[PDB]
Amino acid sequence: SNISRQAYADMFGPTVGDKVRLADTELWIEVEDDLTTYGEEVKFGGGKVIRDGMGQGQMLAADCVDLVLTNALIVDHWGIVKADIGVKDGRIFAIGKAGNPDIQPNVTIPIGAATEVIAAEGKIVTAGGIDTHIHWICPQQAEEALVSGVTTMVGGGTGPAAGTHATTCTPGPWYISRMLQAADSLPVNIGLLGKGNVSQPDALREQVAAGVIGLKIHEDWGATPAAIDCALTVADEMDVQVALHSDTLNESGFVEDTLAAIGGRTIHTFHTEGAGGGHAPDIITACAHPNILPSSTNPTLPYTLNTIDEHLDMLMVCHHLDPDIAEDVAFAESRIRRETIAAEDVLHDLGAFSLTSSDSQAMGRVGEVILRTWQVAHRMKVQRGALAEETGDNDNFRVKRYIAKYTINPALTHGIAHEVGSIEVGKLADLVVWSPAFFGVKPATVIKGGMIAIAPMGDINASIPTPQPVHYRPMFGALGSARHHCRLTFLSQAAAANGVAERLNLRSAIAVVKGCRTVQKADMVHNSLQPNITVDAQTYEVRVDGELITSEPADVLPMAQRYFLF
Amino acid sequence: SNISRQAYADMFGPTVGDKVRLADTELWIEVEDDLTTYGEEVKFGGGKVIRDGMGQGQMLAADCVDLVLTNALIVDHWGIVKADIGVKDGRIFAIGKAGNPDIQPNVTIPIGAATEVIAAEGKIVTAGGIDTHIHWICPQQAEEALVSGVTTMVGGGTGPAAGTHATTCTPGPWYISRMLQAADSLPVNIGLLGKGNVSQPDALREQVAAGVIGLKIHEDWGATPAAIDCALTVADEMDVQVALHSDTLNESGFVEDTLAAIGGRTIHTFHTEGAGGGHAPDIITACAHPNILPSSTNPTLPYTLNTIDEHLDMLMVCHHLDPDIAEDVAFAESRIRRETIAAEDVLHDLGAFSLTSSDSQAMGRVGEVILRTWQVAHRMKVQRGALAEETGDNDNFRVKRYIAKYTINPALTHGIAHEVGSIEVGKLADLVVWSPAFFGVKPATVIKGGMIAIAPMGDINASIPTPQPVHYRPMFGALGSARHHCRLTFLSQAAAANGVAERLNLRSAIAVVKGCRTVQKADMVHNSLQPNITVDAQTYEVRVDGELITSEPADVLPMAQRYFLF
Amino acid sequence: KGWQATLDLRFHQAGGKTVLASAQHVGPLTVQRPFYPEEETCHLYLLHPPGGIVGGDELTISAQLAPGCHTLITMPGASKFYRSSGAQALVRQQLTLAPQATLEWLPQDAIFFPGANARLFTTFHLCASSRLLAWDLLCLGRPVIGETFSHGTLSNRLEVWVDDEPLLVERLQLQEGELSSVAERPWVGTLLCYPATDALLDGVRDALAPLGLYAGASLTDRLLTVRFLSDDNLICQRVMRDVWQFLRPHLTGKSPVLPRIWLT
Amino acid sequence: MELTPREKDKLLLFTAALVAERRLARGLKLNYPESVALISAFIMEGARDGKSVASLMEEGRHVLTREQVMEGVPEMIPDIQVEATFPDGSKLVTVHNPII
Amino acid sequence: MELTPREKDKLLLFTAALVAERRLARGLKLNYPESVALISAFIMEGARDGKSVASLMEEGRHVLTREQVMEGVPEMIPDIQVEATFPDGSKLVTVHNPII
Amino acid sequence: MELTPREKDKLLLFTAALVAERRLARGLKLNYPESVALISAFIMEGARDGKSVASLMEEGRHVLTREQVMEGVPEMIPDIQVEATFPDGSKLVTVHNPII
Amino acid sequence: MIPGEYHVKPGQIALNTGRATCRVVVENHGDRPIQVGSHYHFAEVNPALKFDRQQAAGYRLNIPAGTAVRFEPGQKREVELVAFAGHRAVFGFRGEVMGPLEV
Amino acid sequence: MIPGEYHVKPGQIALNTGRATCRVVVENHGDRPIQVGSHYHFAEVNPALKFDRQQAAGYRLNIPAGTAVRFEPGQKREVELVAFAGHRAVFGFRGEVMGPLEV
Repeated sequence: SNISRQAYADMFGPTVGDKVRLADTELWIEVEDDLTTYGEEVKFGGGKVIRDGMGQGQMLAADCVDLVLTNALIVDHWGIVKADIGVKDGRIFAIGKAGNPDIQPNVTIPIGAATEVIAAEGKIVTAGGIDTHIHWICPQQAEEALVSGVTTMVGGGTGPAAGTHATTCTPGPWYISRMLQAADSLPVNIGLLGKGNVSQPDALREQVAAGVIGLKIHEDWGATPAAIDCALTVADEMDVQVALHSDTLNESGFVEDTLAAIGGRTIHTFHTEGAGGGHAPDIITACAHPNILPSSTNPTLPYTLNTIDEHLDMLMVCHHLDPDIAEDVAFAESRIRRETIAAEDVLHDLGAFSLTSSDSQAMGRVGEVILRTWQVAHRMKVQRGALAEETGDNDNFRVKRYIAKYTINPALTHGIAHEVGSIEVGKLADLVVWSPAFFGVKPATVIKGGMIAIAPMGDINASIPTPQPVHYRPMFGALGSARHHCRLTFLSQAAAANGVAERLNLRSAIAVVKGCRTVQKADMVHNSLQPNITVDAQTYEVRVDGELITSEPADVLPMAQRYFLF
Repeated sequence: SNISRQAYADMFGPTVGDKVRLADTELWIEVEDDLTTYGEEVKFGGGKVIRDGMGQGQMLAADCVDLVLTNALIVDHWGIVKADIGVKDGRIFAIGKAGNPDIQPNVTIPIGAATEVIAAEGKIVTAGGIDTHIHWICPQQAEEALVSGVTTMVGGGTGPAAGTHATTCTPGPWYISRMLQAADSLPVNIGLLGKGNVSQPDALREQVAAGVIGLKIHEDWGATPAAIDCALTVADEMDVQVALHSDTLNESGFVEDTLAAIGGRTIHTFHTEGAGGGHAPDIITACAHPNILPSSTNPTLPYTLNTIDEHLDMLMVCHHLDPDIAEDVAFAESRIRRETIAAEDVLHDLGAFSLTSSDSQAMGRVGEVILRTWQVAHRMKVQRGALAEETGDNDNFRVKRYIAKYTINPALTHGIAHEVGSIEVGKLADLVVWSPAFFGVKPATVIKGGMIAIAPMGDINASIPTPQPVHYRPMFGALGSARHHCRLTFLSQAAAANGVAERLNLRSAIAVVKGCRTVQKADMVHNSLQPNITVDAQTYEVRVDGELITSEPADVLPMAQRYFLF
Repeated sequence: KGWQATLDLRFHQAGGKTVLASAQHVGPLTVQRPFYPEEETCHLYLLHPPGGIVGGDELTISAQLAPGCHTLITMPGASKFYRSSGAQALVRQQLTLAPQATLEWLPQDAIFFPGANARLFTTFHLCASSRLLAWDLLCLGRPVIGETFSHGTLSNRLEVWVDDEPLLVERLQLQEGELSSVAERPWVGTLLCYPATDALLDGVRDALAPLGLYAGASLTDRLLTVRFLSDDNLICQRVMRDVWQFLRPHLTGKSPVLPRIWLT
Repeated sequence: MELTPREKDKLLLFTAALVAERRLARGLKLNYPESVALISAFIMEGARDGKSVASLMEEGRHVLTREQVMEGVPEMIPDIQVEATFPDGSKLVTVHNPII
Repeated sequence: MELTPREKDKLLLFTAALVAERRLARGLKLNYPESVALISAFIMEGARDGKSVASLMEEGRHVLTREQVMEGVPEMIPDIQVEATFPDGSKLVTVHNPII
Repeated sequence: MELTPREKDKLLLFTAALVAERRLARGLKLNYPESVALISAFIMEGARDGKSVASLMEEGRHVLTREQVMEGVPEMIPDIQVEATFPDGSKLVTVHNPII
Repeated sequence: MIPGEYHVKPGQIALNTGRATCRVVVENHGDRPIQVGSHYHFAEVNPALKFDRQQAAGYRLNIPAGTAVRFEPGQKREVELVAFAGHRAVFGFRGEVMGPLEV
Repeated sequence: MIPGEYHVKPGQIALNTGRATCRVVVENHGDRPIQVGSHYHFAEVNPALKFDRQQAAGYRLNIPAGTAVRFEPGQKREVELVAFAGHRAVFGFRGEVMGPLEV
């Protein structure tokens, strides 16, 4: 038999060669590979394939996957394929064709009695986003990020305190323990960042042994070269990531002194885009070093007409600079220039910037990491056109590069890439299912460790789940023991050795961080560029290979007003 | 160097001699003492004092406080000072100057790596209010009171049952255990009150061993002299407080018979203001006895034009008197007179009344204990002028007297003054941070056990915490194990000896009540007056020292309509 | 092209004190909130979130004072003019005073790096009864290190109009190459005070003594104008502050207390 | 704003009363929740205006007539209690037989 | 609709501003929460219309005058921040001294 | 009122539709959530009036035209389901291609 | 501009390529229509359907997966059958085989 | 009636009374302004700033706490320094002392 390709796309989603436009953007992904056999696809509902003896096998529970996402359009840093996903014991068991091996030709995902089916026909399944710059100001962020498609959050804070309002530092073993205990109530994987602005190594060692997976160096606590050196030495000893938010006052020296203090050791630098500060625009040059992992907060992504006008009050509130105090406005001269903001988007496009963090509720929006990343991708597609290394009339390479900015690169940076980060065998089943019309804006489902954590539910009293009002609600994947079993808490190796998990009675599963101290710029996926970038502090003319870098501000953006009520 | 006092007040808050007006009232507090050194104050945010090697020391986590409230304006029964507050291990470690002892002259609160900073510049920090008359009708009260600034709630109930709607009694060991288990889910310190209206001591002993910290004698269960005597004997044996709501029917006798049945033993009497009842107005005379601790519910505080008109239906609903039943309205003759209501405010001003409870959701509002106390203080300041023992042109003495009414005096009454009640070393870090424009109405933060419990948060998706809509949300101090570690459950000595905590698997910390049976009227702070008060049952002319006591009803009140939407 | 920045401020009397009625801005020019260190004087700080002014940037500040309004306008830091790539920076300040209005335009010095192609135009429109007390200070180069503004173009134009009549037109134009007007003095300072008398002129001349013979004060049509060239950055600012402190009580009847943004 | 939970509950009541008053303007006969919400919001707005508790108790009985509500609704509403923030603090207003 | 939690919060703000604008139409003097809600909703509606952030910053100071709000309210509102979805994404609008 | 949770959800939908209809009155082009809320509340109010389910299905396709909503919105809304309390209990109304 | 729109290149998709194929004629002798899914073992369909069931052993309907063909009462429909794949072991349906199809 | 308003009595607040005091002249040789906080050890400031650093050892800026002085490029600013207190041990900054200032 044979059917029209349009009918096949309607029934099972796009196959090889079909192009899907992401939500109201100019990015057209193309299905590179199909891992199924035509005419043997598994589909659920009524008299369809997935039934007893037809699509569901006779194997026992240990021989079949616990969950199967059917006919998914997997978009990931390793490719854009069409396949089914089999999840077993809360982890991704296999990627390929699902069904009953008894009567189907090539089945690698055996569907049995113990299998629950999630229909992903005509839907895009991506890995859960990872947010590595999160201010733990309120627990309501955890839900919000989860609605946005972010499943792992790495950051510090103790609540709406003065320190948390400015820095992502959970200071002290007591507050680290309290935040670790509170993390059990949030339906997201959580990693804690300590306070690294200390010249005494013993305090940093105590913080790391308390359970933080990384040390944060921030200007507000003092980003002096001595503190940077001490934190880097402690991290080298204890194998944790170091995040640097270098001082914008030039108090202890210029950016050259900070780079010398780093001394070629791996460090994850925020605000590398030079969106205001004493080190701007020279800090952008830091993206050319192999040991520097450059991130970028979302508020300056992408370049828009309204970007500059909102920066001053945001900075003043974030850094506790009261406009009512005359001496405070002396710090309002943030040295923010539109040239660096325009260059940041192009640097993201070229792969010079490897990460897209949030800096949530402190110069950054927690729920707009994926959204603003795809807005930047759309803007770069509109302005610079197709990339040099694109095959065919599709944006597959650019989509892979940008989806790696918030899925796998943050995972590699903080040493959690062995558990989460991408859709691979053995990874935690942190999946986000989008409808293509709502990709990057509003997911159709967020699967957290094999269970649906949050989903758009309609009226509870309705005879079906669809009727209005439809809004996002936490499902059984975010309830007590079920939430504890379907989430991860990341700890340092010393914390796992010290038995912190049982001392605090952490109900959630424990994952140990490893590999932070060896990741380089080359290890970043699709963002390993180390350009010969030059910038003039007088003209702010950012150049790579002698060519100007510029971007025009966006007047209208996709995924902004078509989807959100307010 | 030298700066203008106005600039110093703007930067660090008021210093010695400056006057701060409480929220839209006529009360002006004055900073009596300053515990800091001029020019060495610690401030956070940007390039400021609290940084590595400048305000933050090199000491280990065991040698520095976990949290520091900086430049706080501490208002408490022991004074109105300006100082920093250092909290360690969830308890107040010190009050004084904070900073780095290495480079600062006189530091008693060492700030180190393990220290989280809360900026209280230009803010008033008070002890968490204590509510000793709470009907546990719904758990939503616990948040509401926490929003109002009350951190400790002492009361009884089993939910919206007929008994709870009228009395604060948790009947029986089964319901006591269930309420103790449910208390772990509420972000407030909780003490339970049993049912004392029993002539058999064994039942009362069983209730006390179940875990209640006090016995409640109420008319609706029968406030007969036999029950009062039995409950007082049991409490004397077992060292628990007795709360009395004397019978308003004169069924077993007049107020003289009740006082004789008490027999000089310590008792905490509700409705002593005579806001309706058979014992009114004679029950007011009970404020003259050393063993009587007189409380007062908020609805009759202060005297207003609308106070009387709302009393009848409130009383009938509270006491389960159905207006649809003809025989029920025979109890509508509450014998409420405006003379006693007017005299209650003046008795509070003179210190004759020591406590201001709530009687929540049964003739009383849970969220308006602090607010109505300060409204009464403002009314007395407006009518009676400055107090006799006021020093300077401030209201410091009156402010201390009225803040002792809901912070320390309730703590002493129920024997929990060794853990909570005031801002002192060793106390639980139950702090409320107000902005002066919102003092007594809407806190800027509620710190519960060294961790922020509830706070006003704006948009979660916002780039900063301030943007609208701002409303109160529970922070990490009210999440699972973090909530359990940052709250106290009070139990009787017998309950602690019996191992009730481990039998019920109480996850929260356990505090044992002591000192209930020895507190007298003299032990009350700033409210130890025992006036030679006389009242005539015919003319209702309340007199102290032969002088008339009267008050005029308030047509308009502060902290009422300027702040609340509805 | 160029990064256009425009700010328009309208002040008026309200509640017995001067208030910022309107602050309409586009681009990188912002005004957050006036301060009131004194009774009714409106202390205002114009923020320039970008530190320097690169070539091609066009700043346009406009101020309008209502009758009976007293304001003190300051910047919280010097204005840096970076080396230009070929495009010139246009700074255009236009200030209008109603009758009885008082204005203290006290900006920080403008530091011109070598090779900075810039053009400044500050004009004051006054009535007969208006009161003005302003200065304009330029630092040509970086004298402490040795840079002496070898190249670049500068055009500093300053005008004063009283009832639609040009009372003073001070022009300082520097061409690329050596500079003869400055005469090895990279600090060019100008002081303006519209209501002035001969006693004020004598007091100012007394205050200009530590600055030497390069400081000259002239009173024409009641307007006192002080022009000076210096090369120390410490005598210059001290003299400017001293002259302002001497003129403040005689013009606005206020204490000479410095604005808090100057850090004492 | 710093909306307390009680203010959020009052906002919910306000929304319900908006529904009720729009339906009343449409000419429908209000049911039990619509009538309760309409009367409660009338009392709340009157209190915000500055009326006394006694005046509001008197006035709340003339908001909805017997012919403006569904049959049996007036007997399902013996009284309506509502807390409202009068200029002198929060007070309870009880309207007895609000529909006659 | 697929309403995210932020959209629900903004709906709560919209309801509060509905209350505020009805009370303003009644002729009352708005208190602190009413004024804040009214100004924030004005900014949000202007952003939905398509105005720029700078234009909204300028325009938000002319929504409520000093005589339209209770005494002391203007000093209790030094500034109002609000996140609004402009055609170019979500942006922060800060209105300084919104009541003069 | 004794508001059940479903009634609170319907109140949230009503508030969203209030936003949508105010924006439509302003002359804007509604987006996806605004259009969905407006059509759903139209169906709910029609059901409260007393119309039949079939009549509401017919009438729900003539609330918003293609020129009243943003480009691409009509294809983003293949159908709208909503539960509404007709005089004969709660029923599900499905409007197919509500924008044409 | 349609959000999330497809751009499917024109053509046909050949289903179940390289598998044994057959044609059968089915008569529905029941009083109600009978719907048979794509992957149902056609030899174990409703006994009301009448055809050579020996030939249909080990075969399913050669139709796109997830679809079902409908046999109206009193009709006669010619359908295409495709052989099973994989282990060729059938379990369930009427329980007429309950094991491998061959040996 | 301003809610939560201050009534600050007029006067001056003397800062860092009874401490060793000095005056220095700082020249900013960098191309960008340098902001130095009140409690920063002035002997360990940005090397672009030029002054007698031997004289400034053990001193901080004599300015109100939480403020910072700004040195514009190519300028020359006279600033007031006040000696450290307490144990007089400095840790951090550039790590040029890392211990007590005396002995």
